Amino acid sequence: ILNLYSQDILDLDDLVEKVDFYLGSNKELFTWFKNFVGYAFGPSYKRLPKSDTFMPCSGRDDMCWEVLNDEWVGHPVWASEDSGFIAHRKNQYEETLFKIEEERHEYDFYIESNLRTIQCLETIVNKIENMTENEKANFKLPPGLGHTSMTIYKKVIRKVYDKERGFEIIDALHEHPAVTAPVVLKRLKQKDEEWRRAQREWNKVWRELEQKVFFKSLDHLGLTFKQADKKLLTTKQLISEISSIKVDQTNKKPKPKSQLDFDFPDKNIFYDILCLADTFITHTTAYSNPDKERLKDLLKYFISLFFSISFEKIIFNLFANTNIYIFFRHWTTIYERLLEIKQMNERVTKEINTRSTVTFAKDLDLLSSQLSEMGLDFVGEDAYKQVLRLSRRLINGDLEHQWFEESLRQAYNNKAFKLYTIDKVTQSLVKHAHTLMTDAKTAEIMALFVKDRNAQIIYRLQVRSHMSNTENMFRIEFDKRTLHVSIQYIALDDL
Amino acid sequence: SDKRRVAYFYDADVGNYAYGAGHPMKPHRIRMAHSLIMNYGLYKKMEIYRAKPATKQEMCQFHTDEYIDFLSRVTPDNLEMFKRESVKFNVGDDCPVFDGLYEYCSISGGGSMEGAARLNRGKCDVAVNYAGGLHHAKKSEASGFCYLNDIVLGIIELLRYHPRVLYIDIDVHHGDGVEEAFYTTDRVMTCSFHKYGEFFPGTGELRDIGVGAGKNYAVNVPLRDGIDDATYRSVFEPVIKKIMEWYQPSAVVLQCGGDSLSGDRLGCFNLSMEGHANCVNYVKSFGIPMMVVGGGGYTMRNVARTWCFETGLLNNVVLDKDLPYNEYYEYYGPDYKLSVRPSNMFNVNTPEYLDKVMTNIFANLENTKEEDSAEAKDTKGGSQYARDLHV
Amino acid sequence: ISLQIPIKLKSVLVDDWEYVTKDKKICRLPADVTVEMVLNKYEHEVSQELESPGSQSQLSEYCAGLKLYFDKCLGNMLLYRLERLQYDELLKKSSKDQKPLVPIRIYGAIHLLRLISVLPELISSTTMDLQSCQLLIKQTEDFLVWLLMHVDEYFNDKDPNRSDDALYVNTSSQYEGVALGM
Amino acid sequence: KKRPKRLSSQNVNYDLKRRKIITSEGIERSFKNEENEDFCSACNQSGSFLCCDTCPKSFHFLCLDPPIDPNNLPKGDWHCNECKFKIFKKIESNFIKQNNNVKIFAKLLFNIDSHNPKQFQLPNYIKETFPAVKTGSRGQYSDENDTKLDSYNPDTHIDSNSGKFLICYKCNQTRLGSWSHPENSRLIMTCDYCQTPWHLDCVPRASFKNLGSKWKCPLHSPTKVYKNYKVWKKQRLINKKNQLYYEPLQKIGYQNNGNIQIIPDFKITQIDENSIKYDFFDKIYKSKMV
Repeated sequence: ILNLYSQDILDLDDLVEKVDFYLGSNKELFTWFKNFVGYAFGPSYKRLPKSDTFMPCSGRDDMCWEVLNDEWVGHPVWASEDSGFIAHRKNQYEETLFKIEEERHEYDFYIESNLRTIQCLETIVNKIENMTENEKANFKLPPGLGHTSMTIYKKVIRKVYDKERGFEIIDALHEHPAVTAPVVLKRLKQKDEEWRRAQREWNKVWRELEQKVFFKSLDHLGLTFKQADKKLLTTKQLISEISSIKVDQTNKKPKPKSQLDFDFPDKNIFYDILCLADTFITHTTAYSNPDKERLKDLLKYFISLFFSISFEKIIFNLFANTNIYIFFRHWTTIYERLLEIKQMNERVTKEINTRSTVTFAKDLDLLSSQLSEMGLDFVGEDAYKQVLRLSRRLINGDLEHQWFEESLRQAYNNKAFKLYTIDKVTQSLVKHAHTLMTDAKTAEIMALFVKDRNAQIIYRLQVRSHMSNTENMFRIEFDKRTLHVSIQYIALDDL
Repeated sequence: SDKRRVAYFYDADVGNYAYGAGHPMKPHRIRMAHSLIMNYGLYKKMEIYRAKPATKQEMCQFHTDEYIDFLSRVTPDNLEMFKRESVKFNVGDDCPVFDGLYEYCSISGGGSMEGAARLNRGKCDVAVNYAGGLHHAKKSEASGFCYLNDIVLGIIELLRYHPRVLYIDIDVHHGDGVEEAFYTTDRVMTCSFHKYGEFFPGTGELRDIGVGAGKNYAVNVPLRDGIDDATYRSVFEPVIKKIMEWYQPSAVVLQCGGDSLSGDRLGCFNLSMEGHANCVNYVKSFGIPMMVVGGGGYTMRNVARTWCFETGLLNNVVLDKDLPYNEYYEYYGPDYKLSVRPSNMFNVNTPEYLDKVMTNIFANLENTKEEDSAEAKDTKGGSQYARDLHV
Repeated sequence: ISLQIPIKLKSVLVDDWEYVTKDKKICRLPADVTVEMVLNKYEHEVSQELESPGSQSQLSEYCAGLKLYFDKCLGNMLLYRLERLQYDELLKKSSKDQKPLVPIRIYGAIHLLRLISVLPELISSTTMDLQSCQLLIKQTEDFLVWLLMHVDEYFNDKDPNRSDDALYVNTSSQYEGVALGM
Repeated sequence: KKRPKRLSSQNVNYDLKRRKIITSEGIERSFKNEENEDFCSACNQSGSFLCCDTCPKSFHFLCLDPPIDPNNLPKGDWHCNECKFKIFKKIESNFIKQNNNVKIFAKLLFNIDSHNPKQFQLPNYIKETFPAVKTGSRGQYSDENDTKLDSYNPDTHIDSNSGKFLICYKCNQTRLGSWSHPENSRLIMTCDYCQTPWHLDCVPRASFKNLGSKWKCPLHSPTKVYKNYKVWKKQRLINKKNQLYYEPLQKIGYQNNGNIQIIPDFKITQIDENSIKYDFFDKIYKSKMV
């Protein structure tokens, strides 16, 4: 790039663009250049010199080439670099909703074309009936039958009749009216009556199918959330994220802090999250009862110790290994998932208690059936309390996952995608907190945390010179006010 | 904001055309939008107008003579012999033919020229044409999965009264033909919002802002797979504000495309009622002459909902969510409310990327500173009202 | 058998192939330079730079044979699928005013070099004697050597986006669609 | 309880599709009783073809030396170029002496209608001289061409080649983000030539392209730099018996219009970085005086 300018080929502005986009993180090189530097044609849409145009003798006299273009044009193939077209990502729900919608459109279009044809034909019938037969016998007409559309009646005639019969039927109609008019009117009205009698229940079943499929189709993140949490709730992924966050504040662009996220504005989350943990632990089957009690008391003690809660009813630094840090990260993950629910609760609650069903839908039995009527509605109660009772019922196992997900997406209007897997994430939290007492090193780390929590140049030495040398370490800083935690990741750099 | 005289043109023949089986793009949405408008009681501050079919020698104002003559001669029974002109203009391969094709192009071009003429004579401040909206085609092309470009037919029809013309495309599958036709001239500025990903137009870039006199006067913004309402507001308000503070247009052509709604066959955007309303609302706020046209929309419920909402607010009335009973009473959603719910799908667009686009756009734009013509011959078509309020 | 195509002209052929297929560009129909002017330049230049023991006889004989070859074998091997409809419309315009179909004076030196390169493809599949083959290969090598010096004047590096002297006209969307259709 | 299979409505149309009930009646009171192949032998392409009997191939309507428009059909049955001579002392001896001034090309002109017209293909000693040029599927110039959660970023920020993290050039931030708040995550596409990391926000890109020409990282030499004018198109690379050659003997006011293989007919000359530094300072000085 440096040489091309020296060969008198690269232009100044092009070289300037290449330089300013090569560097740009720091500007002293920019001012170093600006001291002594002496300072459209896109991928597509190119010129045609002799395109087939300029034919001003077919009614195009003026105002056809003044601000118009025939030289600079473009094709979808050229801009796509000869690669065809790519369709939008979809699944079974979207394509089946498209199919039902399209066939409903097809039925309605046929009914509407038929009724337009029948109304034009009935004005024709009365305007030929109101007078005598002498002018009825001779009624030669041009195509159109007095309307502005020339091919609609041919289209519906071809639809109702055969292929070769439609053309001759249209020809007769055009040349010999007031003869086949009554029989064609009777046939078309009978077809309309049968089509409407079919539609009076076909629309019903179509609506019943849509009432179940549309809410699932509107979800575009919760359908693949299970696989996403299966492939993303891993130790290596979390290590990758914290390392990526920590390398964004390095040199050549450190800092005593590595993360300023994971705020704790409200302490009410701990209450019902402990209630959910308690009921899930009470409704587990793979654990022993003394182990259940041990897990319960350890969780209660850790929650009452780390935070400022007082356990009414059912500068300090923390140095953490991989397991504890992962436990804390999962805890703040569920904290943020529930905070996303809590923060927007006000207006969704207002719109769900002020939601009013229209009166005309109460006549023809347009109510939703077999979707949510067992008590799944969020009206008459707090949305958060109802959704947590729903989660507890789902953990209880007497309520299936499909209705839980449907109520979750219906109540919050696709804003509760993070709660699609709350039972699985709290199960994972439980079985990975099981690993805390499974070994002995994590128990000692927890004991040190209890020791240093209640009322620190020896902390680094104790947390470095007591394990195997090659293992990851984390530092969590807790503040007395505002509950704003911060996580610092340092490893293999203090020895 | 300010009180405006809104004119709306509809043809009943637009509704009863079906493009084909499995076809996303279709004209049936127009008739249900008309029915929702008619049943919502918007006639108190509205006048109904009938779109006359387009005259042949004035239809050739944009397209070539042979292309128009082929379109008036094309039909399913002779497409097999029409092979050369079928593949030359991409007709029948990607866009199949049907009965009444020439009728659709005639009534769409007639509605667009009607809106342009109503803009020219100045009796109505805003013209709404939902019947047209075919905005992807070119002079001798049916690419972009449509058949005509009637917006560029109506833009030049209003050039005589309006020297500076501003066009905005807000939906996906942007106006390739619209910005192509007005490339080299500064008289018409074409602004289009679309995604870099491959679409029916395929074109669109950040460096193709113009050549010749139209240089730096056709802005295109490449967007990503779905934009939140706040991010779309932050990418729409400063750009349009700078355009109206620098270009000084005397007319606005707004493409009310429903293709950018939350869920359709080919759309990939995630704007709710608020997000779609701000596009029209912002360009309404300056009070300069306006022409609203709509061709997008692959799902009937979403595009009908947003068109009813636009028709509601455009007349400065409070459009409620409840739908009165009509022929499509069991059509729009389970709860039957006029609100397109934004899907829970990720915001790929970046505030830093948006800021970079803003900076380069501002640095780009800082350097700059026929026997029936102009006629409004039609019929009101409001003598008989087809209001089906009885079950 | 295979003639020594110089690497510069191989790059020229690959660039022309890229322009035809990937860039979708075709040569100028009313080209300022066709085969007639390049052979006129040949007879005006190469005659006085060498002695005359009789080489002009078979030199002009080979030039006439090439000119005759460029007529019938143009529509046989040449015309990449993009250029078929341009050939059709050129012959239609030629037949409109009752002019004889003579396509040699239409196409430029790009098609001439392309016909030169395609010789060993069909030379091998016939009973064709090596005695004349050696002389034809040698004099064609002289032709490519002459074209080397003239390559900047004859195939100047320009594109059809800002000037009309780039010996190329770009494809249109309708022409691109109908050329590769049938 | 959707129950869609229970109700079918066989008396009218069914499943978007229409049955034969409309065509099952014929009572009207209106008249009141008064071989071929998928591919082609010319361009190896699929499309419209003409039926043939004497030969087992198919040809396009616009792939003939006397091409004919498909709407106007030829009279009778059309035959191929060699099909005319398929049904039908050697004629070469009299054909050579029949015409004058074409004697060395008489045999070449004899074989014109004995074979079918075809699209042009580059010979077997032209394309392979540049390794960057490879034959296409249908005859293309092949040089460089081939909505979920945050999970796109781990699949792109980790290549599993060495267990490291790729950092962008414009900004030294990988910006993988956090799982709880994935909106700060930025998608990164890598180069297909030097594997240079690049954020989607630094370079004005908005989507990943994986069909067609591969994405070029904008840290290379321009391919069509424009300065009446000049359109530089490089001189490509030669792998045929090391023909490209390497002769470093001047490296001074070289004026080799680019195309250098930097070290610590066609001729890709060799250059050193000391010469580039020297002539850069020379050009800077000569710009300082002017």
